[PDB]
Amino acid sequence: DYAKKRGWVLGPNNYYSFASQQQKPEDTTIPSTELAKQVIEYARQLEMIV
Amino acid sequence: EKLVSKSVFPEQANNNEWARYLYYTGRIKAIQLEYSEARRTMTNALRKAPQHTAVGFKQTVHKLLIVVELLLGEIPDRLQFRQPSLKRSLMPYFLLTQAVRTGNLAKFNQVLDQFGEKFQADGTYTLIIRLRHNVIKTGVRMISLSYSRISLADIAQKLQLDSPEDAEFIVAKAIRDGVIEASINHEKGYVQSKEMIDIYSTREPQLAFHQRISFCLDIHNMSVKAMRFPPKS
Amino acid sequence: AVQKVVVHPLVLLSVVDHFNRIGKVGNQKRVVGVLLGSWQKKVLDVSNSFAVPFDEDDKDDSVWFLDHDYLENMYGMFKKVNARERIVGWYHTGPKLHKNDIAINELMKRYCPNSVLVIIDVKPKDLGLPTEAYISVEEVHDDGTPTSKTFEHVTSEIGAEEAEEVGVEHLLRDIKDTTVGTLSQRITNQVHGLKGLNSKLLDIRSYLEKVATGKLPINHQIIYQLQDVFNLLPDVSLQEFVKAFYLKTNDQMVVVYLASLIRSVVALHNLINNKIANRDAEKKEG
Amino acid sequence: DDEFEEFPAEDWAGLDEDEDAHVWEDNWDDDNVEDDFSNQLRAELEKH
Amino acid sequence: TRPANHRQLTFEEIAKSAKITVNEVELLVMKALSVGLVKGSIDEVDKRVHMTWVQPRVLDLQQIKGMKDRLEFWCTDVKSMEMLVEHQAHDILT
Repeated sequence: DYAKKRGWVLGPNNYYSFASQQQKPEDTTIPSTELAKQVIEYARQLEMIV
Repeated sequence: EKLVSKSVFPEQANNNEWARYLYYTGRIKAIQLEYSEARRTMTNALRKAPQHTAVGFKQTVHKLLIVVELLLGEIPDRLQFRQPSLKRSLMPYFLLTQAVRTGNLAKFNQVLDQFGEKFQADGTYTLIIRLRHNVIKTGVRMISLSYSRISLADIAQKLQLDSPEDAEFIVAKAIRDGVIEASINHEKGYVQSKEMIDIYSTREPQLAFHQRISFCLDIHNMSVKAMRFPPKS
Repeated sequence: AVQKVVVHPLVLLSVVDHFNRIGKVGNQKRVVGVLLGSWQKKVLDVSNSFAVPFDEDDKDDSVWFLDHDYLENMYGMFKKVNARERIVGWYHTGPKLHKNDIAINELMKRYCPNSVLVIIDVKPKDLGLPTEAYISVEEVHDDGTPTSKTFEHVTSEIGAEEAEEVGVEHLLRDIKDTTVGTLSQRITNQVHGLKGLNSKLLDIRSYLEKVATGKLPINHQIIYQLQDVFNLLPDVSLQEFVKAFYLKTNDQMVVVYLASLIRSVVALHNLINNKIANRDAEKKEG
Repeated sequence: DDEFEEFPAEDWAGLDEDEDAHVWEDNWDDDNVEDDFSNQLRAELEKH
Repeated sequence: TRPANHRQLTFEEIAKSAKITVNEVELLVMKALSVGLVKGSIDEVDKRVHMTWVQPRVLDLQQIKGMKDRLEFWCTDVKSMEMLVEHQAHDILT
C-alpha cells in the first residue's frame, strides 16, 4: 500500500525503480535573447553620461 | 526569524552595520537547520569587518564559523588557530577539531566535558552537541572523496561500525542530504560516486562573469558620481 | 573578370547634378553618360564623368538615341585636359536594370571591350550602397539553349583621394556622429545588416509569390539556387556547436571582466585624487 | 573605526606561556601519531 | 526526402530500397560522391552515412509554397530581433 501511495513502478518482487536519473538534463538550446540584452546593456552603461 | 524574513536590509549601510546584520542572520540560521547559508553569510561578515579592531568580534565569528563548518562535514583550515589575535581564544576548538578528524568519542567526550562551561558561555553548546552525533559524517565524506566506488562492507570496516546495514543507511541518508554525490547499488553491494562534470562548457562562466562585470560598472558610476568640483565654493 | 570597381565621390555627385539639371529640364526618367578612369590590374578606378545626350521611348523598349558623336568629342576634350584617364564604361540613373542595357553596352563595347555598367540611383529608399556594377557576359545554358548576353554583378565600392576626402568631410557638416566606439559598430551594423537582410528576403518572397500565383513563369536556376540557400542554413542544436559557442563566449567574457576591473580601479583612483585635492584646498583655505 | 567594544575579548586569567611557540607552518597532518615509518616498513618485511 | 535535420541514412535502408546486399552498398555511395551528386562521408563503423548536400532538383508548384513559407518564417524572425536590438539599444543610438 505504501509503495502504491508513492510513485514507484512496482517492478519485479521487491524491485521498484526510483528514477534517480531525474531525466538527466542534457538538452541545450543556446538562450540568446537574454545574452543579446545583457550585451546591449553593457554597451549602454558604457556609453551613457554618468 | 520572522522579523528578518519580513524586513529588507537597505543596500547602503556601513561596513560595520552590514557586519552586524550578517552575524545575526548567520547565527539565527545556524540555530535553525540551513547550515550552508549560515556558513556563507558568516564568511561574508568576517570578510566585511574592520581589519584592525574588533578582536572580540573576529573571535565570535571565527568560533561560530568553526562550529558550523564542523557541523557541515568539512574540516576548517589550520591557518587561523595560530594567528596571535585568536590563538588562545580557540584552543577549545583546536582540540575539538583534532577530535573530529580522528573521531574518538572518548576524546570528544573528554574535551566537551573539560571545556564545557566555556562552550556554554560562548552561546554555542547546542551546536557542538549537534556535532557529537554527526562525527561519522566527516568519515563518509572522506570515503567518497577518496574512492570512486567502494563495497559497503569495506565502509563498515573503515568506520568501526556494526553490521554493514548501519553504514548502508548512513550513506543513503547522506546522499539524500546533498553532502555527497553518488548512487547506491546493492545488487553488487557497492556505493558508486558520480563522475566529474565540465563546468566551463556549461553557461555558468558566462553568468559569473556577467555578475562581476555589472558590479565593476556600478563601482565606476558611483566613483565618478562621488566627485564634487567645488572650486567655485 | 573584374575583382572590384571603385567609384569616386566626384562621379556620384556629378551624376546627381546631371539628373537634377535634366529633371529641371524635365520630361525624363533616366540619364545616361560615360565614366572615365584607369586600371590597376583588375582593380578598376573610376574617377570622372561627363554627359551624353540620350532619349528613349518609354512605351516600347526598342527605340533610343545616344549621340555617340558627342561622346567622341567630349573624349577628345577631356583627354586633352587629363591624359591619364580613358573611357572605362557607362552609367545611368534609372532605378533598376532596363531592357535596352545590352543594346547600349554592345554600342559602348566598341570604346572599351571590358566595359562595366554602373547604375547610380539618386533617391535611395534603402540602407545600402548607392551604386551597382554589371559586366556583360555570354551565358551558355544546359537547357536554356540560345546563348544571349546577361549582366553579371561585380563587387563595387566608393573611394576617394585626399582632396576629395577633405572636400566631402567639409560638406558633411549637415549631420555627423563619429563615436567610433561601440555606438558605431552597433548602428552601422547589427541593426543595419538586419534591415538589409530583411529587405532582400522580402524581395525574394515577393518574386516567389508572383511565380506561385502564376503571374510569371518558372526559372530553374533560381529554384536550384534557393535550394542551395536553404541547404546552407546551419543547425544550432548540435551539442558540438553549442559547446564551441559557449567556450568562445566564455573567453570573450573573461576579457571584458578584466577590462572592467581595470576601469573601476582607475576611476576610484581619480576619485581619491580629487578628494585629496579638495581636502588640501580646504585645509589651505582654512 | 567602530571598535566592537560591545563584544568582549578573551580573559587573560591563565595566559600560560607558549609550550614551544614553533612558527614554521603548522599544517594539519602534524597532529597525527604515526609509527616511525621505518618501523612500518620493517614490520611489512617481517610479514612480507 | 529525409528532412534536413536527420539526413543520416543507414546501410540497411540503402540495401532495402536499392535491392543490393549490405556488403556492396559502400561502393554505391562512394561512387555517388565521386561523380558529384552528393557531398558527405561514410561511417563504416556504425553503418551510417551523412549527406551534407544533394544535387539541386526541379520542384513543382507545391514545394515552391513550402519554400515561400520557410522564407516568411525567416523574415518574421529577422524583424523580431531587429526590433529587439533597436529598442534595447535606443538611448545610446538615438
